[PDB]
Amino acid sequence: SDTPLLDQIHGPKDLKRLSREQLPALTEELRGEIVRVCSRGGLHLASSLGAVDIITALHYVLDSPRDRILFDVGHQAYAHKILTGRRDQMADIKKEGGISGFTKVSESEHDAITVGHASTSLANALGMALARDAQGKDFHVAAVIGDGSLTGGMALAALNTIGDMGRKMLIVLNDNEMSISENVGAMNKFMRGLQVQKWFQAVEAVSKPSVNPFAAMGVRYVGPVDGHNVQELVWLLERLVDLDGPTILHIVTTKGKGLSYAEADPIYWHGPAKFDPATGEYVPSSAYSWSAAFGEAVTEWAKTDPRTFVVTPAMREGSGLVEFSRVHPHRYLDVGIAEEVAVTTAAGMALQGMRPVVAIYSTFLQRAYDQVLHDVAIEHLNVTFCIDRAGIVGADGATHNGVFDLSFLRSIPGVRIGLPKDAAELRGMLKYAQTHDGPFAIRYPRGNTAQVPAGTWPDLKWGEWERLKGGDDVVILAGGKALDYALKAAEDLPGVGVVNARFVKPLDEEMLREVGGRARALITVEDNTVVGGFGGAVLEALNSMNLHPTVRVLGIPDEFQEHATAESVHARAGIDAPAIRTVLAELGVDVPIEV
Amino acid sequence: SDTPLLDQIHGPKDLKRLSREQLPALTEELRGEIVRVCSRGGLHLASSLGAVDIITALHYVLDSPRDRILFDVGHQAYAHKILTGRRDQMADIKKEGGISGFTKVSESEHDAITVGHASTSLANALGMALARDAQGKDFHVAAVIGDGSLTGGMALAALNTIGDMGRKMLIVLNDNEMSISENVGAMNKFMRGSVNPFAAMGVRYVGPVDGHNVQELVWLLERLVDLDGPTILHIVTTKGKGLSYAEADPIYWHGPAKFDPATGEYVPSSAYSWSAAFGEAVTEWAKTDPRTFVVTPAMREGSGLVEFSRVHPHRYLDVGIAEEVAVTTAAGMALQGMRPVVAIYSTFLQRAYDQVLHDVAIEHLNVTFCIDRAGIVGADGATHNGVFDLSFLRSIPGVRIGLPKDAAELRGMLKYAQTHDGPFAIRYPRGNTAQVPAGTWPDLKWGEWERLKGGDDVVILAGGKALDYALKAAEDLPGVGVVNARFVKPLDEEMLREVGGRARALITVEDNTVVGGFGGAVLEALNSMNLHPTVRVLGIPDEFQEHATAESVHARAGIDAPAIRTVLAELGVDVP
Ligand SMILES: COP(=O)(O)[C@](C)(O)c1sc(CCOP(=O)(O)OP(=O)(O)O)c(C)[n+]1Cc1cnc(C)nc1N
Ligand SMILES: COP(=O)(O)[C@](C)(O)c1sc(CCOP(=O)(O)OP(=O)(O)O)c(C)[n+]1Cc1cnc(C)nc1N
Ligand SMILES: [Mg+2]
Ligand SMILES: [Mg+2]
Ligand code: NA
Ligand code: NA
Repeated sequence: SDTPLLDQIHGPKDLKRLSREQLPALTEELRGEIVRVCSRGGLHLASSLGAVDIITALHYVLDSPRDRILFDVGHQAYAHKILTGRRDQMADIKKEGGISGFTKVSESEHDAITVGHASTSLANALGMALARDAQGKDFHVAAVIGDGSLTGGMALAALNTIGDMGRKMLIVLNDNEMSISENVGAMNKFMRGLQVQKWFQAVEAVSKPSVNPFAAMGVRYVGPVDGHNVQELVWLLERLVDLDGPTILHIVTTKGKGLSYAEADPIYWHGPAKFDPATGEYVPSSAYSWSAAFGEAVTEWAKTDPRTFVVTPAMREGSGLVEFSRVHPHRYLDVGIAEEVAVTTAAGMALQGMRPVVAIYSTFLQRAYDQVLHDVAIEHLNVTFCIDRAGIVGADGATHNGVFDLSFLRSIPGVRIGLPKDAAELRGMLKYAQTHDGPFAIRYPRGNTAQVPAGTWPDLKWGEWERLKGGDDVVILAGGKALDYALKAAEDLPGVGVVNARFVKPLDEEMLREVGGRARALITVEDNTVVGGFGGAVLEALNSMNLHPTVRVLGIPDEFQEHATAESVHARAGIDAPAIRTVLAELGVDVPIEV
Repeated sequence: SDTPLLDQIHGPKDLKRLSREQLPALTEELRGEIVRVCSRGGLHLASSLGAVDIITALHYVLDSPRDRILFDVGHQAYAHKILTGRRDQMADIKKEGGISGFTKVSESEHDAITVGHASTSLANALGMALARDAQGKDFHVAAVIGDGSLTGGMALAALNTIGDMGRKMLIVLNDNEMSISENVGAMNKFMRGSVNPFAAMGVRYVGPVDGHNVQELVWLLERLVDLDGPTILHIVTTKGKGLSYAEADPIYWHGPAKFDPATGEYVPSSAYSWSAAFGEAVTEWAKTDPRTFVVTPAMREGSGLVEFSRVHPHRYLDVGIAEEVAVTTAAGMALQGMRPVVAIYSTFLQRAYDQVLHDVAIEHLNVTFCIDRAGIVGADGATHNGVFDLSFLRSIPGVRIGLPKDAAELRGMLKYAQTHDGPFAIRYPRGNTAQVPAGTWPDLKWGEWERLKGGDDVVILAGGKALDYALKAAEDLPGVGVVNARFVKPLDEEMLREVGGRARALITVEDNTVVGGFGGAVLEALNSMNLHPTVRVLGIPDEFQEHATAESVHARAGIDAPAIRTVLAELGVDVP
């Protein structure tokens, strides 16, 4: 066996039987284990490699699950799961029926919070410490937060409250100067100039038998220290966790520590495809994503429109903006993991005559709901939202599935919503949004679409649908990914109409009135919750027109969807092509049988 | 005339004709003018009094509207409106058809941002500075933010980006140690006591300086506004400065009722608000439930928690103006076995949408939301009307939603929520309700409605404020049924099926947008049951509602009792 130490560790109690001098050897086994787990592709390799040493030290010193160790985001906690009885389950992590890619309360007593969205650890830790003190209990509360997650407003504000309440708790700042891209913000720049302190060999331990970046927060500050010296981290944690009041332990780590390729390019290796651990060679993504189609379109658009300015909250790579940031460096802004700041900054740009585009994932746009409503929509400002990862994202699970934007955006006055069927329609909607008054939202899924030639800029009338298949008996209304399912379902069914409902706000009132009055039954399909989304919009509009056709609303049920493939989620939610054919048969359509 | 200087000032151009030695006298005229404007009651007196001197200095030094002066919240900007051509309109501020109580872009070229929610000034200012630099322009950007607004996460994160970008802009920190209550947070504690509190932000820091020395502020502003990079000018002000009563009690005089400026005597609001009913109920409940813990984001007074904070000091938390922190902190409490209650206005709960969804609902945690100012709030206008919570909460899995018809039903819903698994939301309007005896704790079945008036021809479904309209509308109409639809999630599926199948027409009424709210929920449920009755969905239209009385908004939205009777007549009901 390659891992003699790890073979005997089934939980933190087994870990504590090791001597402090054996801990370096254990971190090497953990790093080799994480590399093998991630070699199949699609996992958070570089972040978990960087956090191996602090996670080992935390479980050696603290007594989970009696003590609570909280991970911000949770993508860096693979070593945590390996050390808490889930080593064998790492083979199926993020697979349907397997363990989650992040810490999850229902999965283990050792997982203190369910995370995926960033910056929630500090407020959660405060709540647990206040609950502990209210109950007269005496356990440790520790939170691990990265330098990227620290840029979030809810982390900065929670720290302000944490310093005010002054309760016992430990915050480990896992500082690797990386978010997904290089980290941004003034705090990241300030901490670059902080010198590393040596405590255990013991210069700093002798000095206290030099500035606090959080001095105004009233929090004890220790560091920066070497985040990969596991014995020194143990030594420090033993001497900090029992002190009065809150403490920030600032550690410095190398993202991807232990794998040379990952250390050299921590951006790609944040989430690598299938790779060879011995060579670092990986399977390239030869596909053409919606993200790439958007990036090509907006990079092209900004060449002739000097008012276009793109803002992302820390997702330059995911939203497809790498080339844009290089071609238009003076029209690009990364606000860090602060969706709230991205939207309101764009509002200010629009007030001064710019045409800002907020690139943002559907699940992360949830963080900026009030900024869209209050800061953009009240004055009907020229902010365009290009919303990636719309609908089910799959393996990332319930914390990341963007199945709510058709509901929460639709109830905001003046926010137009479009679903492009292909890259040409995406360009048509982007062109319309950048040349018309008020806010526009354009949402598209994780996945691929065909490339279109440069200079593809069709004119479309916002709010008009397009019929794609003839038929007046039963008509399917769907856009985007749901439309692909609908066209596939009706592929061999003449008389089943299919309408590209490419606009959710406004609806095509004229076409819906005609189709709703002439059809005996309608089917709406959406990659979104059935609650208050596109189907609800159709029912509201039909009711206003006093039309009462039979309507089958297909979408994601009112339940969070666990990690699985999007195809599996959609099959069980009942919106894929076989499920639509089943509904068509229920409505009396002559659907061929399989026997 | 008592205001010889102000009589000649119709804009910042006129203001600059004064000498620097005349500016102290001008601030006195401004303070007296603001006192008279607010003497009719219902306005933001103490905040605008405290900001008189910095606003005068800013308009004396800067060149609005070419330069952009941004106010956070905007409630402190009465002197700004008086100095920018709206002095005469101050008589009708917050009245229907008058000017807004906050700065509003459509109202004046001098109003750089439309505000009401706090902490948006810094991100807005950054966007304007980046837009200016991208266009090659050279005007000043200045933001005025209070110490309370600085506790918001979106202000702290925006400051982190502001320091990163390093663009020309001035941030005036208007520090009076007050929010509505006394301010909270570590920054407030730190600033009470030669160090730059924002050193890690990479921002130039000047102060603290006297926020009421108008000539010194002018002198300082002249030597700061043209410097490279962002600057924080930290000023210290007294909330209510200029009125002895307001300085002595800046909490009440933040928004005083009708008062006599010469005596300080004011009309005591002896009404029993929904806020007071909640405060009484939760203070009572926490005496026998040690797991109850109440969290507010800076609204101890408004949510009715003054007595609670005094009786249960060890079960009370004020997180400042950080709704996001309030909800996720409550989630952590629930994870450790507590029964937290988040007291929050509907409009401010919008700030915590992701925290409700991601941090509370995914693990179905024991957080109870007591949602005040639900529906139209009226005079505060579009930035404050809480008409979206029935829509955005409803699409979150596992979040139950109740609308209590009175204080007894509120206690029944609070009791249920604090003793059952998962998150619960209870929403009630600004306004009054009857007091109930101590020990009123009825048992109710969450999700079941209650019919209040017989009738099968047309049946009205409504809860809360909308139910009051519905009962009044059907007052003399036999055969018009009225159902207390006191639960929006879940709906009473059994009663909706029976009523939807037997009635010729239904009316839904809600103090909420018609888009995706209660009416939408009824239509979705009816469609799932393949029932197709005639339905009239009544609610707030898909348009922001300007400041007016709630009754006026409801009359024009079509949900008050006369409007419902008109719909009943359209449905064939014999209305006299
Ligand atoms: C699987 O998706 P993903 O992109 O890898 C993921 C896990 O979703 C993350 S991880 C991440 C970077 C976090 O940076 P840190 O410095 O905290 O962590 P690290 O350097 O990796 O140890 C961001 C921006 N997001 C995206 C993100 C953005 N905004 C919010 C509110 N939460 C997020 N979590
Ligand atoms: C008319 O309603 P209101 O209560 O007086 C009002 C204007 O709505 C305000 S004003 C306010 C206090 C602001 O404190 P500051 O220190 O910034 O200002 P100041 O001391 O008054 O000069 C709060 C918490 N809220 C409430 C509030 C809470 N949360 C958010 C996000 N925005 C708010 N604006
Ligand atoms: Mg990092
Ligand atoms: Mg203040
Ligand atoms: Na626009
Ligand atoms: Na509960």
